[PDB]
Amino acid sequence: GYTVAVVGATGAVGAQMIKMLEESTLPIDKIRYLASARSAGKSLKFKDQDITIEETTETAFEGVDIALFSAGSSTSAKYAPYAVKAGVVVVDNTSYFRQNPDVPLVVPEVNAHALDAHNGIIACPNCSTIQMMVALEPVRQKWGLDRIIVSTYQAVSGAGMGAILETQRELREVLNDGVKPCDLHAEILPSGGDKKHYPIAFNALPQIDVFTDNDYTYEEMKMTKETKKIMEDDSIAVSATCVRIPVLSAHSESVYIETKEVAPIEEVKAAIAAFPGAVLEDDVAHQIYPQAINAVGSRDTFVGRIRKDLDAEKGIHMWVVSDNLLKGAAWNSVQIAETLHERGLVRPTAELKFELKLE
Amino acid sequence: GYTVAVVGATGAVGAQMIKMLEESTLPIDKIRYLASARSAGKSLKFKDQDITIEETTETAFEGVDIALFSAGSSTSAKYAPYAVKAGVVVVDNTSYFRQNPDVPLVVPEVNAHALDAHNGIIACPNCSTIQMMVALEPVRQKWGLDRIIVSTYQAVSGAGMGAILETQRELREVLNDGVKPCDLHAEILPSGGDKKHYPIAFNALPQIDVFTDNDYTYEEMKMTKETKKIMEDDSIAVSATCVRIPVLSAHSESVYIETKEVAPIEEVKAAIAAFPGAVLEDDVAHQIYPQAINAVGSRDTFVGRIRKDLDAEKGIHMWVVSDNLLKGAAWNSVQIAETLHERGLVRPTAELKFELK
Ligand SMILES: NC(=O)c1ccc[n+]([C@@H]2O[C@H](COP(=O)([O-])OP(=O)(O)OC[C@H]3O[C@@H](n4cnc5c(N)ncnc54)[C@H](OP(=O)(O)O)[C@@H]3O)[C@@H](O)[C@H]2O)c1
Ligand SMILES: NC(=O)c1ccc[n+]([C@@H]2O[C@H](COP(=O)([O-])OP(=O)(O)OC[C@H]3O[C@@H](n4cnc5c(N)ncnc54)[C@H](OP(=O)(O)O)[C@@H]3O)[C@@H](O)[C@H]2O)c1
Ligand SMILES: Nc1cc(C(=O)O)ccc1C(=O)O
Ligand code: NA
Repeated sequence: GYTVAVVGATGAVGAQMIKMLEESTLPIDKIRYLASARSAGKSLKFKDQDITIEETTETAFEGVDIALFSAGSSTSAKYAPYAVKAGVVVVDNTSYFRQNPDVPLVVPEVNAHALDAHNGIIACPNCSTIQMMVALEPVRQKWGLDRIIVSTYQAVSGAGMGAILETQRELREVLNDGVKPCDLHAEILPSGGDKKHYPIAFNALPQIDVFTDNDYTYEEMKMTKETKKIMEDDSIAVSATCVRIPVLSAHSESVYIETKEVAPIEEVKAAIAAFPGAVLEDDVAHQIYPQAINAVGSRDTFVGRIRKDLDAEKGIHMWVVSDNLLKGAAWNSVQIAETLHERGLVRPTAELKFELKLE
Repeated sequence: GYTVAVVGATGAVGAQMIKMLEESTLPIDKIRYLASARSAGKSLKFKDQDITIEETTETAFEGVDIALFSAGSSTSAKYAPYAVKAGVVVVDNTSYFRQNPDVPLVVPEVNAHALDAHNGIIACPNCSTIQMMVALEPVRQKWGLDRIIVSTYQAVSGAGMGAILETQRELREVLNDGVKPCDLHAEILPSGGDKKHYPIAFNALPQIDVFTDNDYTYEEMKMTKETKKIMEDDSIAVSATCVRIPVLSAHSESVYIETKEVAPIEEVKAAIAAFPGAVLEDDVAHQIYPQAINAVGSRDTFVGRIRKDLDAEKGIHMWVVSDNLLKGAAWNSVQIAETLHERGLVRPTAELKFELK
């Protein structure tokens, strides 16, 4: 079996990494939980076992076979290259390594083939990108993709445990204390790192991550760039609007595509139904469509409201929902580790291709 | 001055109709509040005066100059034609008369000219359409519009007083009693009249109104058909996805357009800023963009996140927010009434074009 380390074990994604590993088929001989100095020495369960949390350091990875990182980009930048140097295979949930040509950016149902040539780091894409890829890959395979326009409806757990707590607190102040949403004080959302913070309670914030120099946010540009890499087609036009709404878990997306060939809607429904990891929930006569509250706790990606554009011959609209902590993060990561195991790819990488940041 | 009647005075829109009338310049000599039989006899304020609510009937409109209807499509279908026969000018918030070619479908900043030929009924468009029209008209004027794709983020007050209470109760049950959202009981949302009801707490429901034959909902199809009528151009391609989210007041919209000619983004921002009823809130360097919570209580429509598409030469994205009970309903109606006053259009219609009953 394997020694598996979870880096960022105490966070929103980490708690789901634990759950997904507890439910995994991976043969695990030893579990280690790593986080910051803040959590070092505390205890968390793995099944019935008590695991002492360790501070993440450059020397923490000896004997580790697989390390799952979900502790922020700076933590992956600082420590994943040392883990690789030590002989680990890293599955990274952060954005840091996603666009590195030496790093596979993987959704196992879409581009598992990319895992074979890994160099010790496999990156999980952005949560909003992953579920979109599950929905759209079966369509691309049969009718091609020319462009995508997507507007997202993103849950706050996307921004971490602090953001969940902020949202719950804000809602309680409004609903129990009678505070006006405009009078709420926020510390984290829309973006922990940015300069100004706004209430999410009873609001919709059209900012996820920070702004880039083209006036799209980093979240929007990640959807664009990650789609192109995952589908191995730079010619797919993708523009996004990413919005935070008052949902704790599960992202929803209004997705418009134009295909290369006309894709009959009944065939599109069938293709998605048949695609691993995607579930068709589309029966408007009985008001059946994906819903965030129904998707929570499931590894599947749910697709419905599928219909042709009213004017563009090759245009199709749909609604895509998945638990952003599961398929959008921890489940994609554990699924990657399981796929690495299936393919005999859990072993050290001889040549280091990633800069060491702590020399 | 005028005798003004508010039909549906007790509802979500009705309450805001009262507020907009209280704050109006309209010369009002007499105000009357009308609702259903179960509200008759109750008292409701107009400024400091106490107004006794009356039951809406076929005979209730004698001596009324202007009637603002916000009491459900059934109530407008039933009583609006009797109001017209009685010499009233009706401004209707319902969907009932919107697609009747004898009825102007008006956003005053966009198509006030359509008021001149009214036949006693003027229809207010759907809330989600109105704010989109305010944002897009200044762009259309300068560079034209080829197509629109919109995804909405609609507040629960759009579905009436009951939907607000249901939303608040559901959120309390989750936050205070630890109920899982998927286990909540719902009676109204997504659509009061439809067969099944779902929780909105911590959810996003991609259904507003009921489904039509083409698998778009009536709300989505209204955005399509109403846009074409208001902008007087059936060639504009419009497809919508309309979604309810856990917001009490103010609708937000992610709007994509392609113009007929390339519209430089700085000029687009300037054109929107200069357009009556639209306010530019777009300064990403300081994280400035329209927000539902900031728009509540304002008659203005706020536009930001304006940026060109990453690939389509003529494509532009933006974010549009307005209070759905104000510009989306009660303010659009009162603004129509003020515009009718300005234009000398508050008078009986000689020829009746609307079937009684
Ligand atoms: N949430 C999502 O839907 C989502 C989806 C895809 C990807 N991701 C990515 O996954 C990562 C984790 O996000 P989250 O939502 O789980 O955040 P979170 O709840 O705020 O948790 C952050 C975690 O990072 C750890 N950490 C912080 N600084 C550290 C350091 N210097 N060394 C080691 N550990 C450190 C924290 O440990 P302490 O408790 O000791 O502070 C905690 O375990 C982020 O990079 C995020 O971009 C998140
Ligand atoms: N809410 C919005 O953002 C929005 C936007 C645009 C248009 N609209 C339209 O405006 C209308 C009202 O919506 P709302 O949200 O204000 O609904 P609401 O809160 O449920 O209020 C319904 C109102 O209609 C009255 N009513 C019901 N049946 C009646 C009858 N038979 N005769 C006279 N009055 C009757 C009710 O009076 P009682 O109290 O006596 O029952 C109440 O005043 C609807 O047609 C809706 O489509 C709403
Ligand atoms: N800003 C984010 C970035 C990522 C990522 O790229 O890992 C995941 C979630 C969020 C969020 O805040 O919802
Ligand atoms: Na203006």
